[PDB]
Amino acid sequence: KAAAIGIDLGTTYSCVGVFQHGKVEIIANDQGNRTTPSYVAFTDTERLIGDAAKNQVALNPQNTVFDAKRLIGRKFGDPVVQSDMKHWPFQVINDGDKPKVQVSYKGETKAFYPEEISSMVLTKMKEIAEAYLGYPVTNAVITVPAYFNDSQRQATKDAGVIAGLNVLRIINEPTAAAIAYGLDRTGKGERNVLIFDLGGGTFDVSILTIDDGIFEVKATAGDTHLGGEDFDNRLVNHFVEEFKRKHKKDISQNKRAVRRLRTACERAKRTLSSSTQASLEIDSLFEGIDFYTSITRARFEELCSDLFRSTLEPVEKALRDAKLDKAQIHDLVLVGGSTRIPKVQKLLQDFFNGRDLNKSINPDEAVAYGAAVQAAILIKSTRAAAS
Ligand SMILES: OC[C@H]1C[C@@H](Nc2ncnc3cccc(OCc4ccccc4)c23)[C@H](O)[C@@H]1O
Ligand SMILES: [Cl-]
Repeated sequence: KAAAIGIDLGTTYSCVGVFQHGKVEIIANDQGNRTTPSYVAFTDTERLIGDAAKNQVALNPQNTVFDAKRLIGRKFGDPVVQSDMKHWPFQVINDGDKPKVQVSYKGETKAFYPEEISSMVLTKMKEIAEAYLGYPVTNAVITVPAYFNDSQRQATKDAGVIAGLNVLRIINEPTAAAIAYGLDRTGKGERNVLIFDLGGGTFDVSILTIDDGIFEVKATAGDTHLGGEDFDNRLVNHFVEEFKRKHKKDISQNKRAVRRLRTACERAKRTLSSSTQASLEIDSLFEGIDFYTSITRARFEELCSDLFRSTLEPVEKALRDAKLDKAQIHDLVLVGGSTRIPKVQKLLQDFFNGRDLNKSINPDEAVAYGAAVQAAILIKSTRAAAS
């Protein structure tokens, strides 16, 4: 039979779902993870995609590519492109005003278009889904941010085609989230939805009006450089400082020690979303000194207090652009793992005067969930048109 997948092709991570037997299934990668890093590493012997690629990033920063979504469908002259480049460890070259990522692969200089890199992350998703199902899967719905332009949408589709997928539809990330919560099935009238998407490196606020199951993007706001990784950095600086206080040694200049500490802060942070305390357990952090310490939710919330506050401004702007009051938003949808942070949920909840938030579906997987729902609907429709 004709099966179809839903793929959330995220900036930092990608997720893949399939609607089957009246239920959505989010497919774990061979490593068992329900999301896969949007990383592509070129080494001296092989092309690594997903976790394997991310794991060796410290070791091979120059030829490990991430953030291709920042560059997809963009011109090389784009201001965003020019700014973003200064912060990447891999080379970006200009070809016909089209950005290309130049790396070292099997001892040779090779350049790739952003859609080529994305096509590789989509192949990993196409494969992950085929490993689960037991047969090849090509029909797919791929999601993109609502603000994405036509050039950006075509490049994402181009990546899907290169990856060997028949792209059923390119649908907006916030639309997919609403679909996941079946907000396009509440019947007649207008339904105002606000999507609060906080990722690892981007923040997106989207307001949609769903009238008779039809979706309209009323406003889009956010920070392209704000997310989970900033909270991580706040923890890193707190702990670099703590180390100095405890041992009178500055570990900041040691690339390995700060990377190992960053890794530990990202894990401690996650633990904090579900518990009051989190303990770091780093063996021989710097100069053979183990770093076994603890942090509290309260202290973490303090180290990030201003950052959490900033999320609300984008929300206020979206309300103005959409010409709506706080009371006019029917549903609040959380997307992105960072929305698991209780302070963030509390801040959003307080802003909307105690309104319950849609958070039952995993925030990390809501988009892939909605995309898998749409893929099934479209595949059925395309097939039903045939016979
Ligand atoms: O690129 C994805 C974002 C989301 C962050 N995840 C989380 N942040 C805060 N609390 C969490 C609590 C439980 C689970 C989380 O995320 C798990 C995860 C890890 C990696 C990718 C997707 C989801 C959390 C993650 O650390 C990263 O900053
Ligand atoms: Cl699975």
